[PDB]
Amino acid sequence: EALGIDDTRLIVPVILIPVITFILYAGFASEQDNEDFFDTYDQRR
Amino acid sequence: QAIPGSEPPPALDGTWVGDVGFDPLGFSRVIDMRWLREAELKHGRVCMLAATGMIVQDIALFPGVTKTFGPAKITALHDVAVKQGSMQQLLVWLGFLEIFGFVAIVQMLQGSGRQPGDFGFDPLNCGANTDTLARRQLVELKNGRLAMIATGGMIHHFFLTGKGPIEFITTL
Amino acid sequence: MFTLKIVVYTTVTFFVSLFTFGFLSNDASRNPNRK
Amino acid sequence: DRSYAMPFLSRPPALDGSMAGDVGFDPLGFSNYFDLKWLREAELKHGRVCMLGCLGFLVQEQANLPLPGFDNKLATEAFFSVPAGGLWQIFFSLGAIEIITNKGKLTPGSMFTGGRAPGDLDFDPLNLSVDETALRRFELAELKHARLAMIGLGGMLHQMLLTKQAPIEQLTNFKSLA
Amino acid sequence: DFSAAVPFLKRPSNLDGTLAGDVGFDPLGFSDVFDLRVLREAELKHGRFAMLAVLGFLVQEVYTFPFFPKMAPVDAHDYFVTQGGGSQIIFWISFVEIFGVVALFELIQGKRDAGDFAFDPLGLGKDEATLARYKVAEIKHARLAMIAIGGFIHQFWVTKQTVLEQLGNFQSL
Amino acid sequence: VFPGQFSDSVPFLKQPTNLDGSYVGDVGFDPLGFSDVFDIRV
Amino acid sequence: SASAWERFCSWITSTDNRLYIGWFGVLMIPTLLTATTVYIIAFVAAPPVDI
Amino acid sequence: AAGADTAEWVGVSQVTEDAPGIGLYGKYAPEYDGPTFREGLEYVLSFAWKPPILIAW
Amino acid sequence: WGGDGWIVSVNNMEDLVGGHIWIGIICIVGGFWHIFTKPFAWARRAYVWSGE
Ligand SMILES: CC1=C(C#C/C(C)=C/C=C/C(C)=C/C=C/C=C(C)/C=C/C=C(\C)C#CC2=C(C)C[C@@H](O)CC2(C)C)C(C)(C)C[C@H](O)C1
Ligand SMILES: CC1=C(C#C/C(C)=C/C=C/C(C)=C/C=C/C=C(C)/C=C/C=C(C)/C=C/C2=C(C)CCCC2(C)C)C(C)(C)C[C@H](O)C1
Ligand SMILES: CC1=CCCC(C)(C)[C@H]1/C=C/C(C)=C/C=C/C(C)=C/C=C/C=C(C)/C=C/C=C(C)/C=C/C1=C(C)CCCC1(C)C
Repeated sequence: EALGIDDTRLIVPVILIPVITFILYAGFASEQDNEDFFDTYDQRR
Repeated sequence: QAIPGSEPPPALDGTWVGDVGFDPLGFSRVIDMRWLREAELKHGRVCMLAATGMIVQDIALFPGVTKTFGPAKITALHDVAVKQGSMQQLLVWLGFLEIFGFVAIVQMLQGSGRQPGDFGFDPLNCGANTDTLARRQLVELKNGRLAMIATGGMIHHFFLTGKGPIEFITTL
Repeated sequence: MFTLKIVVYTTVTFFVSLFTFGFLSNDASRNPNRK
Repeated sequence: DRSYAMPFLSRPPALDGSMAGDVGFDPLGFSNYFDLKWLREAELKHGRVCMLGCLGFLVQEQANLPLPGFDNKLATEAFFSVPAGGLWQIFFSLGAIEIITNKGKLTPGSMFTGGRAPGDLDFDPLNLSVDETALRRFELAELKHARLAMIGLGGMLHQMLLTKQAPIEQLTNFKSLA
Repeated sequence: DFSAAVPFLKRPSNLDGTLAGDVGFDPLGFSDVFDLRVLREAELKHGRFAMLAVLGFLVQEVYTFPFFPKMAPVDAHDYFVTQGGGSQIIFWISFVEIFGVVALFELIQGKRDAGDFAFDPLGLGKDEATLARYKVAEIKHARLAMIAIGGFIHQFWVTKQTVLEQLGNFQSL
Repeated sequence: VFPGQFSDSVPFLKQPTNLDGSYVGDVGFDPLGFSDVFDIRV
Repeated sequence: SASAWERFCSWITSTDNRLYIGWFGVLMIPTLLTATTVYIIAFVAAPPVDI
Repeated sequence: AAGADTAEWVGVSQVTEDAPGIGLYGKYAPEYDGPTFREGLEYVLSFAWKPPILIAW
Repeated sequence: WGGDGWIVSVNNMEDLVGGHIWIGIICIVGGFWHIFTKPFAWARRAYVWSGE
């Protein structure tokens, strides 16, 4: 049983919720600069 | 001038075959004139051939066709010939021709220079000169409309009575 | 028992998704020495 | 200043007539409170999904792939008959398509910030709609087909849910409700 | 300035006489308080419903569709409560009057005439004199049918027989 | 039948844009315009 | 001006909250509250267990 | 090499320009500068909790 | 958990060898992937790029 899933209705939230969170995160990331930097971390937000 | 009370659409301003100003609903206001005239000639020619073929079918059949198709005409003939593959062959080859007809319509609408219904099919140079060509255009359009109404009449007569054209008009 | 299971799966997925996409959101920049 | 679709209602302020498919049909005033680019993008996406969906509804019953679990003319039951792993693979592939074709701009506040027409996903392999008037005619045709396909997909799905019969088969075997 | 219809009552201050059927009849004075445009909208819609209902009663008594069972119009209401056709009818009425709400809001804002949905598909009324005459006839028929539909329903309730059936044998009780 | 320039093979279709006639076997037969979308050499 | 997710991340990682939440707190707070609730109720009134 | 970029490869349609629904420009993409998405959701909610119905009477 | 054991419960050598084939294929494909690519923008924002 993959991910403890025995009913196919359980897959709907497990896949769906990360999609919506990724949509919000993708709006955030599209707001960003997204070019390469030479440093230990990116100070641009 | 067809209907004295009303007026023709501004697309109907002469310079077209059969233009008697008859378009009360206003199809030419929203549809291009070339597409309309091409469709009119296509429907007219299809109905001309259909009516003549139906008359011939109710008069005399081909040798050996009654053994397979039986005593079936019009709609039963179609229902048997779709299973036989005759209508399938007709569909394939006529759609193959309509591919070239389609690109002809496209080139007409984008401005190649051809007129609606002009496929260049003039064997024996019949009616290719002077005012005879325009008279043949008018005759073709009027006879196409007449054959359209007649084809509808034949189909609905077989729907109502179950008899062919030449036997319905003699057995009222 | 299935309704409770799907509610729990939805809640766990929601909070784990928030965690995962929050630490992906340039967490190293969120320090007082930035800029 | 009455709308063309609703002669008894005034024309919506955001529906001037420059956008394609506009006959002034916004009775509830969605364009006054939502981005019209977002609304048109959603309308076109729904309509394209529904056009392909109606095509699938008509095709699946007459022809199906020769695969186990792929023999079900009723598409609603075919959703549960096809293995779910392939359905989720379809879901993730379409999600990747959505990611790529929007350049990672998915929220309403970021989708049109880079500059993009609503529904313009850069898909014209035949290089059509270079002509502006042809572009307008094709846009009107696309919108009319989108709305018609949304309505048709809804109707066919509801009829398949109720009568348990696939389309055109339902037309040839018309069984009225009890 | 007394009322033209009621000679002992003053003419209501909001009934100038420009509306169709405005004869000055308003004893209780609902036009003094509530908006006249909304009241005319309600009057016209009540009347249109009642006219369709009276014509429907006549037709249903004289002819029922062969795929529907044969019965009286009034007790068919419960049959279509159970069957589901009445739910469809009120569903589509609600769908039309969802936009009716927007039309009423525009009427409140003053950008629409009362009862004017611009529904003239056959082009019967285009001349202004004919339009005014048709407005007067429409409001008179609306009032007459508003009375008549209640008459039909109550006569069926007391006599247990339909309209033309009661006109057949006039039983008095 | 009507005056105008058309293809040698099909008389109701014009000569295609990229079928100039330099290549052999070219009777001007390209109704769907495959030569307009892709290169004539390929 | 910022996106909704950016404002959510600014609130989660905010130093102005009385108790700091953070992304680890996103996982921590509901888990610890669930454990606390179940522990309190099971310590007060839970039937005997066949250990 | 081809591109169909010659000035004859244009789309065709039977519909004239005078038919309703045809816009003025090809791809307009209007500038919004209006109420936010949250305010739009609040408006859709006000469809439910304050419809313009009893304001008539 | 008990009765399932995740990947500790491999109970035959066929699964072991087949999944080692899978691991080798995945590792080689990913190695060429990392030889020929540079980290994406989300990975560049996510991680700290230092030896420690
Ligand atoms: C864009 C683009 C391209 C392209 C493309 C493509 C792929 C274009 C595809 C377009 C498609 C597939 C359009 C499909 C529309 C379907 C509709 C409207 C269905 C309506 C259903 C109805 C009315 C119904 C119904 C019914 C109901 C509800 C009840 C039933 O009892 C009865 C019934 C069945 C009648 C190409 C490739 C050319 C290149 C170009 O450069 C760019
Ligand atoms: C509930 C229910 C149903 C129902 C129902 C329905 C729809 C019931 C409807 C009942 C209605 C519409 C009654 C209307 C009565 C009107 C009257 C008395 C007007 C009198 C006017 C006068 C006297 C005018 C007087 C006058 C005035 C003022 C002005 C001029 C002078 C004069 C002419 C004298 C069903 C059928 C659906 C079934 C369901 O299971 C149960
Ligand atoms: C089947 C079996 C029997 C016995 C032998 C055999 C080898 C065959 C065995 C197994 C075969 C196979 C195919 C094994 C595959 C194992 C795999 C895919 C292991 C991968 C584990 C992935 C892990 C930890 C991911 C860790 C990354 C995390 C958390 C997140 C990092 C970050 C992101 C992306 C989100 C926010 C937080 C942070 C830190 C910025």
